[PDB]
Amino acid sequence: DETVAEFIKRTILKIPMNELTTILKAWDFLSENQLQTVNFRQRKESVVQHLIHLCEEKRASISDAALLDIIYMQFHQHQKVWEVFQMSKDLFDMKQFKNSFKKILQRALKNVTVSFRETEENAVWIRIAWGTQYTKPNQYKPTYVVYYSQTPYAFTSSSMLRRNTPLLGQALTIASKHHQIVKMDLRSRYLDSLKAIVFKQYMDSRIIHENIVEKERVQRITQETFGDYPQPQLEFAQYKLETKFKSEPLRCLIKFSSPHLLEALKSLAPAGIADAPLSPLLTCIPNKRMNYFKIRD
Amino acid sequence: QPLSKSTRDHLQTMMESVIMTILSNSIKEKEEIQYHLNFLKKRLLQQCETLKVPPKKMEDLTNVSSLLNMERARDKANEEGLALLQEE
Amino acid sequence: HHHSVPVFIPLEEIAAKYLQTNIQHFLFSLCEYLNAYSGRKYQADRLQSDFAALLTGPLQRNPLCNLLSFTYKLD
Amino acid sequence: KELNIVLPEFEKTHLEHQQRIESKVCKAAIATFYVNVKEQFIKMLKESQMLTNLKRKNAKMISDIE
Repeated sequence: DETVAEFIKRTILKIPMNELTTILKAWDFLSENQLQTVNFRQRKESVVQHLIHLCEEKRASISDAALLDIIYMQFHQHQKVWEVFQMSKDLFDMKQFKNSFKKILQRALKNVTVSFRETEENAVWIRIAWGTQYTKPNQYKPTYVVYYSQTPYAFTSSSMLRRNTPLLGQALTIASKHHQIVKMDLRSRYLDSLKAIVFKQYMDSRIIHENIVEKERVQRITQETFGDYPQPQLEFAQYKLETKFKSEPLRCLIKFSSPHLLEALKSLAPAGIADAPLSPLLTCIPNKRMNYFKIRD
Repeated sequence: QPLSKSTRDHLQTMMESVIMTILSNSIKEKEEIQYHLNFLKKRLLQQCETLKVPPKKMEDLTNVSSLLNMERARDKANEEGLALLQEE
Repeated sequence: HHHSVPVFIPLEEIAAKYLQTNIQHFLFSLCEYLNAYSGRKYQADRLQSDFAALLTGPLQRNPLCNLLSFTYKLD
Repeated sequence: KELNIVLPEFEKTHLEHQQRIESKVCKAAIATFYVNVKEQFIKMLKESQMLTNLKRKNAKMISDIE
């Protein structure tokens, strides 16, 4: 098929050529001799044309291309925004789970391009390409869902899932043999930090400093609140507040943007910008496992 | 709006084909009848080029039929799916 | 505020059960559960490492190892 | 559409051509030509009619399946 061929070509173009070999070592769809027939020192057009030749010599399909896309996503895992779904209310099996999920998504409207790829730490990665009742599913607007066996949490990349969100949720909860499924308001791009947060897996004596008690108290409070461990890499926060003025409630809306949050916030108190004890709205981001807030009077 | 250029070229092709066919079975009086038919064709071309139509989209004459078939199949498939959905 | 126990071990229900009241039974129960999980995992990976000689296929194991499915040939 | 306007013009042109011509064999050939082209033109007009009908039906079943 030409569609799968151009899909694989686009995925390869997305892959940096410096690691394409690793991709093959992770893809393993093509024989190692075919890999040896291609040198990676030559031009990008030449290498992609040779890869097209290699995949056309074999039988190119959708499952192998989807697996390649999944493994590319694994190696990057930095280009999408992730949200977290919680299931609530004990026997598991991979095969029957896959069968049930596939059956539900086929029953969704008529068809959908679904691909599975088991990963270490029970990380089943699922690539889903949506399609309507009268069109083949589109491979240009995919979505990714990460499931952990026998766990109350799942991860989803929401690029176009706002079209049909309840469908994916109900399919996931029926496949997970769980009744209640909810979406907590927690959204971020560093997927590994989300993993850590959801599971809680994280001299010149002539100078006479004055107010040194204030400095030692503020540094101690900051250390006790944050800790010596490297804080999870979180990148976006937003609070929606509506509280009485006390100085008709004022409605406030703040967004914190930072390439490395929880560290500038860690340095605010030592820099003297904020008080020694920070407000609970900022000291419970890893504690409450909450990223978006709403405050009323 | 004047006639769409694709429609003009299509119509001109059909007039050429029909004039060739009507010249095929004509043995005598070839030159005068072919000149008269050429004048007829050119006057018809001028009339159709000058003709005015409201701005309504009208797709290529040859392909539309095929589209219908596909469209019909689409509906059938849709209906089938609809039935399945209702069945569920 | 911090823990190292893997998440697939159920404790939050046990937390609502006996974390607030009768903490000793809470700790004893979680100790039993972790011991059972560790024993199951030790049996599983011991089988995978040692007795793979007569096994004809990979074993499907859950993180909690409540369900085990495998195939074996004996001569 | 465009055809809905060009067919009456074609009919009037065929009428004037038939009136001006005098040869009986040429008259019969022109009549057969007119019959063939009129049949094809009305056929494609009908095809466009069920084209727009099928488009409306497709939209209706799209809403229904949604």
